[PDB]
Amino acid sequence: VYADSFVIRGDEVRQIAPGQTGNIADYNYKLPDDFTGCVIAWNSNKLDSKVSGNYNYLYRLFRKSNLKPFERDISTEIYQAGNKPCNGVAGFNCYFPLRSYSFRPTYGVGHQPYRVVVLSFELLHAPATVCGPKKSTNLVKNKCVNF
Amino acid sequence: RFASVYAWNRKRISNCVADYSVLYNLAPFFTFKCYGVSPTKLNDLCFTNVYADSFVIRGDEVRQIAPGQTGNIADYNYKLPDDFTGCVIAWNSNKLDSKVSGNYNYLYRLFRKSNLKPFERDISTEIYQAGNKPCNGVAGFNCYFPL
Amino acid sequence: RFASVYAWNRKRISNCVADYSVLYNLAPFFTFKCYGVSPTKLNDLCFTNVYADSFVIRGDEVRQIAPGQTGNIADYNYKLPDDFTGCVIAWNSNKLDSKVSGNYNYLYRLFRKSNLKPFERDISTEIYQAGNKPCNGVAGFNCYFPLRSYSFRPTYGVGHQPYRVVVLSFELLHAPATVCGPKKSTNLVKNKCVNFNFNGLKGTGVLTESNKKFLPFQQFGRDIADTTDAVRDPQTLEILDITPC
Amino acid sequence: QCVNLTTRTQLPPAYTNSFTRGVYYPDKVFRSSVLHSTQDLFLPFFSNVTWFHVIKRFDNPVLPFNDGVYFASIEKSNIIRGWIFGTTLDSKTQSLLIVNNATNVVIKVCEFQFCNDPFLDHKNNKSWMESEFRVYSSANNCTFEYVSQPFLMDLEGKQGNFKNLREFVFKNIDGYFKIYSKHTPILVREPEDLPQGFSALEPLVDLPIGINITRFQTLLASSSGWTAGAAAYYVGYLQPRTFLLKYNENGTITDAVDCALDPLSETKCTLKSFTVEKGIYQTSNFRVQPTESIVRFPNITNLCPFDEVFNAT
Amino acid sequence: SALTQPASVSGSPGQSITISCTGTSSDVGGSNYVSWYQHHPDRAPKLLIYEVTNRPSGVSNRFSGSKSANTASLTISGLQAEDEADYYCSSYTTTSTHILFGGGTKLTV
Amino acid sequence: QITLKESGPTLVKPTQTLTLTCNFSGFSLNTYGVGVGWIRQPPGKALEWLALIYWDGDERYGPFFKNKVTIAKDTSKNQVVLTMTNMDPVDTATYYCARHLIPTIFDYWGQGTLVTVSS
Ligand SMILES: *[C@@H]1O[C@H](CO)[C@@H](O[C@@H]2O[C@H](CO)[C@@H](O)[C@H](O)[C@H]2NC(C)=O)[C@H](O)[C@H]1NC(C)=O
Ligand SMILES: *[C@@H]1O[C@H](CO)[C@@H](O)[C@H](O)[C@H]1NC(C)=O
Ligand SMILES: *[C@@H]1O[C@H](CO)[C@@H](O)[C@H](O)[C@H]1NC(C)=O
Ligand SMILES: *[C@@H]1O[C@H](CO)[C@@H](O)[C@H](O)[C@H]1NC(C)=O
Repeated sequence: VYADSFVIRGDEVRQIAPGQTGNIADYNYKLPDDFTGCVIAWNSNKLDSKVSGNYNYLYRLFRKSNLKPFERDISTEIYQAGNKPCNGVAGFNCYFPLRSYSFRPTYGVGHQPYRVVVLSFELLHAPATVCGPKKSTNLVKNKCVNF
Repeated sequence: RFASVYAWNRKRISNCVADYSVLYNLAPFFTFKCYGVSPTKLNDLCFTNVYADSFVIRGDEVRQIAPGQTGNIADYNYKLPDDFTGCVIAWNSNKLDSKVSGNYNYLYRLFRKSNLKPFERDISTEIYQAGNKPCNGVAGFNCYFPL
Repeated sequence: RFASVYAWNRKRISNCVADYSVLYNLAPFFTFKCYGVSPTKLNDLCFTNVYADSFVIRGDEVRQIAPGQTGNIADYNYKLPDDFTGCVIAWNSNKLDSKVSGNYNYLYRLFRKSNLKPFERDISTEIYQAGNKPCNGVAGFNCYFPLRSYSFRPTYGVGHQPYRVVVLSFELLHAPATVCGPKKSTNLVKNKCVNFNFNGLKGTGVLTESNKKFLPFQQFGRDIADTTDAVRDPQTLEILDITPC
Repeated sequence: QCVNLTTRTQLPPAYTNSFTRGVYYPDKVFRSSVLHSTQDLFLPFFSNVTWFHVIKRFDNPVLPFNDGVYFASIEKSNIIRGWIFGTTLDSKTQSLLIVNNATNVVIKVCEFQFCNDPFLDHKNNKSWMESEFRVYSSANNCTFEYVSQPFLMDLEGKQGNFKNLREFVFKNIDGYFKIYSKHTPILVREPEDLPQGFSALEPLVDLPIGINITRFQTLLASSSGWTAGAAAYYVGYLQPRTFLLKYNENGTITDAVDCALDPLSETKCTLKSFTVEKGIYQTSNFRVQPTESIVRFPNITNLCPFDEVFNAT
Repeated sequence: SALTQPASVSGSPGQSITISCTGTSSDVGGSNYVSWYQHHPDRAPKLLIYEVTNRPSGVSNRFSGSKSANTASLTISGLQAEDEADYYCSSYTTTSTHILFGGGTKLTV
Repeated sequence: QITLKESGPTLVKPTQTLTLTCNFSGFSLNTYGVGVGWIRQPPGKALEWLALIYWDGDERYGPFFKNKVTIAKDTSKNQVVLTMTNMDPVDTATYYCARHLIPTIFDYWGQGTLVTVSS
């Protein structure tokens, strides 16, 4: 079992569920259609947000195509929107691939940051490692039993 | 302005290109479920006639809007057919409609001779009587104001 | 005569069919707004019991009955929880409760050490120590009588009128139902195939008479095909045998 | 108020085989001349019903209850007046009390603090009276009470020639306590053994108790050295069973057959008949059950590091 | 600034008395974060309200608060000699992180 | 437990600049989520917020005194330093240094120091 963690705005938590589309479900975090395990999300406004705002959080806006499910790597190279070749600094038809957040305590709901953890795993095909709590008993043999 | 429940306004849409992404932008659309079509596939379909109806109700009676449920608002004021196609959208508007002094321009019906089929109006405000005594003129015993 | 706000009484009503139409239809009831239920669906709702609370309070303190409301009446005199299920009815009571020169039989508590949980009743009127010094004996410094009588007379202005407030409370289907709504009967049929519902069962077979006798408990009948072929007439207690047209 | 009678002449319990008792009307439905198969809570035939006799001799102790009971009273002079039921009967758990002594039928569910030997008779007079009427000394917190019309009863202290036999069934469907009743007069059979009779039994009442109940006692009616009248009472138990019933043209039960008692009864039930022809008949499946159960999982403790993942700063 | 507060309030010991801090709804915003501090002379003020009708550890149950449409009301029950002090309102604002409330002194006799 | 202590000159010439220090003792300021700010109250009037600094080196100053004040922190000695410039007789005030949190705006205040302007 492995867990994934990040901070996303509460207005887009619905995009986490499989089968959704949007800015973050296409360029940041795509979840496969067949999914086991589940996700836990809750509001984190007392800790993450700042009175003057928080700007250290980034999110991708522009990508050449929708990314395959479960992509983690990121490249900060310059993006060109129009057909004009673009190098050095951005500008006309050249947009920076990422953008920041802004979190104020004065913001209403749907804008305060949220902390999200995602769980996923496969079911009983290989020798299991993570197991639940239950007592182990003796191994009886050659008798009608319920194993 | 949004009209009362018994005076729902019917609107005509024809010969234009519809994008439903702009609908999704607003945050408080937390009640968005559709029956005949999947909500995420509205961007690649064509229709022949579209209708929009708007009004305001209590918070606890929004669940009553869905077809099938029996109650006051769904049997006396406005209801949908069992084979309805389309869906509803609702969001909070206490910042706009609710008033500290009280906004008292929203009414609705409690008494009627019988329930009514979906998709027509009822404007007449003649008082409703329950007793056998013929109640004329103004409100009396066993004859109250429908509004 | 009603009980005091700090010493109110609660009565249990159950094992009966309540006609909520006449209570709703009686004119001088003002407050009628139900939160956990519909104000007209009381004729088709069944509950294990109905809890009634009756007491007399001031008109200026009626709006504090709602959950989460805090006030002198709503913190020391009478309380409701944050998950109230039911509704209340309030009306003016200056016509009857008040006397010609003012009825002072209605009182309320003023001073208490702390705040008690909803639906707790106390009768002691011992003086509360406002200051840190303990006091004993009779009224003195830092402690006085924690009760003051209401001043309710007809010559008083708007808002001074005593108001009689009643509370309807009930649990939602966690025990055998005792209180249910009323039903009405219309029309009758004999020996004919028509659409009708009897005691929650639809039927279109002709009811007839035969040598069979239903025992005082027997109420229904079926046939080889496991379909309805005999019921008790709700209107009169005669024997019936059912078969379609 | 109570008296410590003590000196318990506790004889070993009597046991009798129940031939055809335990049949009633399971449904409020009319059926005419149809063989109908049903499954319910029933009393199997030839089961060991527990019989106590009171005569000096006094045998009416508390007995364990389990999932509905069948009570039979064989009397001629109205000795048995009621029943005790419950789980602990010691002023902490609500308990069933039924009495029909003099005026009406009374049923309560309350946590009584019964004495060692509560009783109604143990009276000097031969005709006797309800001595120590209030067998319960307290009622802590209970609101389960009712009183209703009386039942057929007798008078005076008479011994022998028991001409009355009252058979009741008390069943508990998920707390719902249903009482069904029947009575047979003119019993000429000796009280030593259960008679050879089949009789339908009729439904009376339901009540919402919904309480822990696992043991019970009878109630019947100076204590030191008193010879009482003969009082024979049988109690039997019920469990899930399937039966077949034969309705007549009138609509009354005339006979019943068990389906899971004997192979002959099994093949009678499986053919929806009461008689069979010579030959071979296929019947129910044959299977065994496990002797116990076993579980196995990796033997490690190594508590998972969940907390720091969620509590990460 | 654009925020105000009445300075003086008077009452009687043993009873309940209230004061309020008022401003403009737009500056404070939809989210309130109403807070109230007390200050007797000769040492630093401390916090008695941090959230809507909320009081931290080291409680004094006589304290109470309530947030109206554009005001925050502080109510005191069972007055004693410790009321003769200045009580400051403090709420988050939008254009700046300012409170700038004069504070409320209390009178009793 | 945390004590907030203010240190600096009390009498300042208007042409001269002012420096002030707050030697907080009892929390590590580096903890994620805690800030510290400065509040002044001139005699005869209300208080006045000056500025505040965050744990991760994020600084917020007053809307009017951005150039006038500068803030810095030293978690090794657990101190914070504030610099004020071209002060005025109206600017004379009692100064406080205070812990700052998001749910509870300001919780614990230092005792403060008086500041007056003269020759
Ligand atoms: C109702 O109460 C009785 C009385 O305790 C419960 O009987 C217990 O059953 C468990 C089952 O394993 C035994 O271990 C206990 O010894 C029994 N109690 C006594 C006093 O012997 C019964 O289980 C309860 N039933 C419910 C549904 O709560
Ligand atoms: C009978 O004696 C016992 C002593 O074992 C006592 O506990 C009990 O209370 C006595 N009965 C009565 C009715 O007092
Ligand atoms: C049943 O009763 C008979 C006598 O009536 C006895 O011999 C037998 O042992 C009893 N068996 C059980 C299981 O109670
Ligand atoms: C019953 O009789 C016995 C002896 O005959 C006597 O001791 C006892 O008091 C009597 N009790 C009553 C209630 O008459």
